[PDB]
Amino acid sequence: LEEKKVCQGTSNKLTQLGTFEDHFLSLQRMFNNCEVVLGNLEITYVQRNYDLSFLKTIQEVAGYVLIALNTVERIPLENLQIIRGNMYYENSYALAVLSNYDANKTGLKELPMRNLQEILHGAVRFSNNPALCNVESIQWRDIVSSDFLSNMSMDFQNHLGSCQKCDPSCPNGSCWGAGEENCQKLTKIICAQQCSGRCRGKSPSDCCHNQCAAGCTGPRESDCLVCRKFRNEATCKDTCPPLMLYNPTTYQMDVNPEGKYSFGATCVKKCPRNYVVTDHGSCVRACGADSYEMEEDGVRKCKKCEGPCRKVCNGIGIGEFKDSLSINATNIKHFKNCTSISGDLHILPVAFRGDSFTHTPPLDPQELDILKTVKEITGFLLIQAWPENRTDLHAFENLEIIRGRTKQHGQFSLAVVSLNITSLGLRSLKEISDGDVIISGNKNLCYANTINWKKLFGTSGQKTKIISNRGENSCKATGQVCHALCSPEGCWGPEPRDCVSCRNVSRGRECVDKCNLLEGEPREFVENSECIQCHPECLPQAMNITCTGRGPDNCIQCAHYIDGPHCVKTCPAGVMGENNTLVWKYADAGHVCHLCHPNCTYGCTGPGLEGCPT
Amino acid sequence: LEEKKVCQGTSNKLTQLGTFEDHFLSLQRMFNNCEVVLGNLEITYVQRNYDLSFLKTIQEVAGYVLIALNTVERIPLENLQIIRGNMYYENSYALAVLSNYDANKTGLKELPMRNLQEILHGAVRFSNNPALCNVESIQWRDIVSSDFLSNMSMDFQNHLGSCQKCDPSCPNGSCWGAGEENCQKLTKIICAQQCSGRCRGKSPSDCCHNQCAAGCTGPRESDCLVCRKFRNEATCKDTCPPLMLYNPTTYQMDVNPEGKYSFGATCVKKCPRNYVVTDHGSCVRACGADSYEMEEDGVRKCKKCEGPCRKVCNGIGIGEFKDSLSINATNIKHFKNCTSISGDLHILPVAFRGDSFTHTPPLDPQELDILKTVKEITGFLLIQAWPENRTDLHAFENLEIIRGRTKQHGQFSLAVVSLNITSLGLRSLKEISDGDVIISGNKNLCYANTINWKKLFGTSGQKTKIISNRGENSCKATGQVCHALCSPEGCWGPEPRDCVSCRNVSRGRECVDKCNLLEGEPREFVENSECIQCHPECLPQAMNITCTGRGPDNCIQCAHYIDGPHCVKTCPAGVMGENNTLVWKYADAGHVCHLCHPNCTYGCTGPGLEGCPT
Amino acid sequence: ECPLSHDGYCLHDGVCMYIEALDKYACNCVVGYIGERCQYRDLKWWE
Amino acid sequence: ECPLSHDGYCLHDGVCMYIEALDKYACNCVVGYIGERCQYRDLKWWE
Repeated sequence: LEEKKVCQGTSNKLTQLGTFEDHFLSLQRMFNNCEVVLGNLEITYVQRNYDLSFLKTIQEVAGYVLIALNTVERIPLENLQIIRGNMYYENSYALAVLSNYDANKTGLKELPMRNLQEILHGAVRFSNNPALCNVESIQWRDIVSSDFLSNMSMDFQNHLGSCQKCDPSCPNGSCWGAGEENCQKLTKIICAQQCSGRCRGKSPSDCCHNQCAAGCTGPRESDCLVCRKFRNEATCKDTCPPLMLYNPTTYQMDVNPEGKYSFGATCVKKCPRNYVVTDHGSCVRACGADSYEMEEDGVRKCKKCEGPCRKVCNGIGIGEFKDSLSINATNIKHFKNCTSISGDLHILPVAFRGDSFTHTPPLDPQELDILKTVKEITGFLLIQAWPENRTDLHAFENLEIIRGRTKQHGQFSLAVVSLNITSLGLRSLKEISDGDVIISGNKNLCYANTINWKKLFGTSGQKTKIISNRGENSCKATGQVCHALCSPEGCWGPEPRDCVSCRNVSRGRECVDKCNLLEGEPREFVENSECIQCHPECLPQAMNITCTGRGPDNCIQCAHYIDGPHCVKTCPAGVMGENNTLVWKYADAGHVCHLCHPNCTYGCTGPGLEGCPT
Repeated sequence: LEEKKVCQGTSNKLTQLGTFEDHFLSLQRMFNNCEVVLGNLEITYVQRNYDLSFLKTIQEVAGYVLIALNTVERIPLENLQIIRGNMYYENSYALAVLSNYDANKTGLKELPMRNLQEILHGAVRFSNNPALCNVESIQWRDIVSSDFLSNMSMDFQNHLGSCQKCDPSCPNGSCWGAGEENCQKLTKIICAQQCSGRCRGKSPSDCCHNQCAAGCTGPRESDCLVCRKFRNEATCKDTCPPLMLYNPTTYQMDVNPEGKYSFGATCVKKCPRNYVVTDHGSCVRACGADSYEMEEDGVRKCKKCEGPCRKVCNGIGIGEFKDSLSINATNIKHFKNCTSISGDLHILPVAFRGDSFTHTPPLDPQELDILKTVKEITGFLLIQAWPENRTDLHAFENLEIIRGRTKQHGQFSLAVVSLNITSLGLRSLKEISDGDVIISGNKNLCYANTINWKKLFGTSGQKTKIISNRGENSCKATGQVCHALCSPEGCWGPEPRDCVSCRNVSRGRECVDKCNLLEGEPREFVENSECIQCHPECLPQAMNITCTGRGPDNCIQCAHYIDGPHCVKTCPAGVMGENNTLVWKYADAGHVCHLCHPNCTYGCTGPGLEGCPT
Repeated sequence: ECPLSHDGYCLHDGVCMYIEALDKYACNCVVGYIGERCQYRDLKWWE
Repeated sequence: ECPLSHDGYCLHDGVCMYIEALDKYACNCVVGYIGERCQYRDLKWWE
C-alpha cells in the first residue's frame, strides 16, 4: 500500500459509547489497521486485560491526542511520529494525559511512545498518573514547538515506585520506559549551531532539510520522514509548484512544465470533479462572496459576479454557525433566500424538542418551508427528525444537486434515518456527485427501492445502504406501488407530480398519457415527447394539429388577422415603432391588414383619405 | 534611498558612431555615473591616451560585455561583479575580448576586473590581443557557470614579459592585475563539500544562501552581494511572495499581508498605472492567447475571451518580426486588420526605398492606408519617414492614446523627427500616458505650440521637446494658424473639425456655443461638454432645464402619460409578462399607468371590471 | 450525577455522568449514538 | 571597402568597412545615427 491507510479519528473527548466492552470494540474497529489519523486520537476508558496491540500502526495525528481515564498496562503507541496539532484540547494542548487511574492507583504503567519526535503545535500535559514511569525524564524542549513553552503543565508523583531505570546508553538517561532501544532518540539539540532545523547526527554536514518534520535519512528533500507541509509523492515541498512562472526577461507569464494543484496538502495534476478549481491552481470548497461557481464543463471555477451577485449561504458548522449544532429556532431566518448552501445542513430532534442547555426555543414545525428555495447543497444532508404530521420532505422539493464537499463521517452524503414519512419527497434530485447515501430505519416509508440511485451518483465507487425500510410485499400487496402513468422505474411516490421519467407526453412536470392535440381548450404540440401549449389565437383544428409550434406564425390557420410572420388578435392600430414613425393598419372583409395612407394620423380604413377624416 | 542609477547600454555590435573623437562622446554620455547596465556594455574604438574614469561605478551588467577593437591601455572595470548574460554576443559568449591591438603589436595592457565573480549565463572569449597581461593564469572554473565549460573558448598570447610578475601572496598565482589586491578571490571551488554555492571562505558555516550570485557576507538571504532572482527591497528571493496563500485545513485562500507584485525581476507593492495586472497580481506587458482588457478603477485587468475576440497585433521586433526592422513591404499585409498593436511601430526610410540586403521590395505609399484602423498602440511610436506628397499623417487618424509599455531609448514614446509634412494628422491623442515626446526636425509645421500636453500626460513628470519646428513667428502671418473659433488648447489642424475638445460644447461631430438648455427645438443636457437630446417624452420646460439624462427616467415632467419610473407615450397594451400573461394598463387622474383586472382580456379603460364594460 | 444545570445537555436519552477528577462533565451515550452530546448517530455500522 | 555584395547595407549614409582582424563587416555611422546599421536618430541629444 503506497498510500497510507487513513482513518477518521474520534471527536468525542469525554463520552462513553455504551458499556466498557462496547467502548473498546467501537474504538477497535475505528482504529484497527490505520496509519494516519485525520482527526483526534481519544484512547479513553480502556480497562485491564484488554488488548491495544492495534495501536502499533498509528504513525501521524492531525489533532490533539487524548489519553485519559483508562486503567490499563502499556499502550503500545510505539510508532507515533508527529502530532500536527491542528486542533487543541482545551484550546492549549496537543497531547494531554489526565487521570489514568482507578480508585486503587493501578493505572497506566508505561507508554512506549519512543518514536514521537515533534509536536508541530500546542503544549503538552501529563497530570495525575500515580503509577507511570520514565515519562518524567524526557526533554519537553526538544519535541514541543519552541513557542508554546509557557503553557507546559507537567506534574506527576510516582509515589508507588516500581519501575526500574533502563540501560544508560542515551542522553542523560532519557528513556521512554525500559530497555535500550526503548529510550529517546532526539534530533534537535545535538544539531550543529548552523543547522536549519532537525538533523541526524552531530556534525555540521548532516543537518536535515528545512521541510522535514521529524528527522531525515539523507540530506536531500526526498529523504524526509514526515513532510512539514505539502507533499508530492516525492520531495516534501513548501508550496506546490505554480502553474505559470514569470520569466522577467519578457514580462509575461510563461507556463510551468511541472505545475500542480494544491489539494489540501498534496500536489495533484487535476482537481476532483466536485471541487472548485481556481486560477491560482488550488482545489477549494468555495470562493469569495464577489463570485459564484460558473460551470465550465467540469472545470467549473468561479469568476467575479457583475452587478448583483448570487446569494451564497453559509451552512451549519462554518463561520458564525459554530456553537450551534442543528437548525435551532434562532438561525432558521438565515436561510430565507439562500438559493445555494455553502456547507451542509443538519436537522436533529433537538430543534423540535428545544435545548435548555443552549437556550433556544423549539422550532415551528411549519417553518421548514423557508428551505424551499434551496437548490444546491455543497456538503451533505443529514435528517434525523421530521414532524409526524407531514408525510414527506415538504421543504426540499426544489433541491437539485448535492455536491458532497464536506461529507458526514467522511462518508454518506445523504442520510435520512429514523423518520416517519410515507413518501420521500425529493422530486428534483438529479445528481449526487460524491459521497454515499443511507435511508433506513423508516417503518412507514416506501418507493425508496424503486429509484435507480446508480444514475444519481456522479463519481464511481459510491454505494448505497437501504435496509429496515417498509418491506417489499407490505408495499406491493397494498396498492402503494409505483404509478402506472410513469416510467418502468424512477418514481418517488403515488401523486403524478413526481416520478422522474415519462413514457408519454408530460405537461412540463406531470407524466400523462395523452395531451391536448385533438381536443381540449388550451391545445398543445409534442416535441421530443414533451408537449407544450400554444397560442389560443390560432384556430382550433378539429381534424388535424391546430398549431405548429409556439410563435404566431405557427398557426395552421390563424383565426385572426395575419401580418406576415405575425398574427395577433387585432392587427396593430397605431403602435409606435422604429425610426420614429407610426404603424397604421385597418380592417376589411378579407381579414388582412396593410399599411394605411400616411395622410391622416388617426389611421385609415381604406384607400387613401376618404375613410379617415382629414 | 534604495534604487541605483541605471543606464540603457549600447546595442551597436561593432559599428563606429563617427570618428574616434565623437565616438568617445557616445561612450561617456551614457556610461557616466552608471550603477547597473540594463542592456549591454561595449567598449570599442577607444584610442590611446583616452581617459576612461567613469567605468568605476559599474557594478552589474544585464547583458554581455564586448571589449574588442580598441587601443587604450587601461580600462578600470574595478567594480564589475556579475554578468547576468541575458543576451549573447555571437550567440555563445557573454564576455568577449578580441583584437585589442593596433598595427605595431601594442594596445590594451591592464584590465582590473578583480571584482568579477560570477557570469550567470554565457561564456568568455579571449583571442588575438598580444598586449594584455596577467589575465592568462586566472582559473576560470570559479566565475563561469557549471555547464558553460566547453563553449568558453580562450587563448592568451602573452609572451612579452613586459608586465611585472604576479604577487606570490594570492591563491595559486591568479591575479587580474598587479598588486596584492588585484587577485582572483575564489568563492566557488574552495569551500566545503556541503556548500550550496557561494561561500565567503571554507568553514562549514561559511556557505551562502543559494540566492546570492557573487558571494555573500553571512548565511542569511538579506546579506547577498548580488542576487540571482527577485528583490523584495531588502532580501533576494526566488519568487515574489504571493498575494494569497492556501490553507490545508479549510481548503480556502488566505490574504497574505506580505503581498508583492512580480514586476519584472523585482517585487513591488503595486503595478504601474499603465500595466495590465494579471489575475495573481503580476505586472505583465499584455495578456496574450485569448483575453481582453478592462479599465476598472484604473487597474487594467484583463478578464477573458468569449465569442469573436479579435486578433491582437504584435509590434516590430518581437514575435516573427526579429529580422525586419520596420514595416517594410513584405509584412504590412499582416497588419491587414490589426486594431490594437501590442508592441511598437517603426517607420524607417528603408521602407519606401527598398534594400537589396533583406530583399524587401519598395513600399507603395498608399499601402499606409491599411493602418487607418489602428485604434491602439501600447508601446512607442517612432515616425521617421513619410511620403513628400502627403500633407500629414493620414493613416493614424485619432490613436486616442499611446500607453508606453516599452519605449524608444527607454525615454521616448512619440517620435516625430525630420518630416517635410505640413500638418500633424493626429486629432484626438486624448490620453498619452508614459514617456516624453520629441516633435522636432519638421521644417514646415505650424500649430504645434498650442497643444497643452499637461492636459494629456497622465503620469507626472513627462515633458515636451517642441523645438525648431517652423518657429511660431509668422505662422499666423502665412495663414497657417488653426481655426479662430474653437477654444484654443488644441487644433492639430487648421479646421474646426479637429480641436482639443470644442469651442464650448458639441453636437456630435460639430462644435457649438451652447447646449439647447431652457430653449431650442430639441431639449438637451450637458455631460463631458456634449449635447444629447432629452427623451421625446420629456415636457419642453420654458423655465428651468428639461432633463438630466437620455432616458425618460430623468425628465422633469412627462409630455403624455407616466408608467412608473419611465415616461411613456401611451400606457402598455399588449406587452409580454410573466406566465405568458399579457399586460394592459390605464391612465388615471395624474396620467399614471395602473394595470388592468386579471380578467379584462381586450384591455380596460378603468380600474377592475367596472372599467372594462361590455 | 450531574446537577440541576445540565438537564437536557445529553441528547437522545443519554445519562449524564460526572468526572470528579478533571471536574468535567461527560455523557454515557446509549449504544448507537456518538458525539460529545450524543447528538449524532453512528451510520458506518448501523442505521 | 566591403565587396559588391553588401551594398545598401549601411542605411542613413554610412560607409561599409571590412574589419580585417575579426573578418566581419560593420558600419561607420555619421553623427546622430546609432544602431547596428545606423537606423535610428539619437533622440535624447538631437532632433
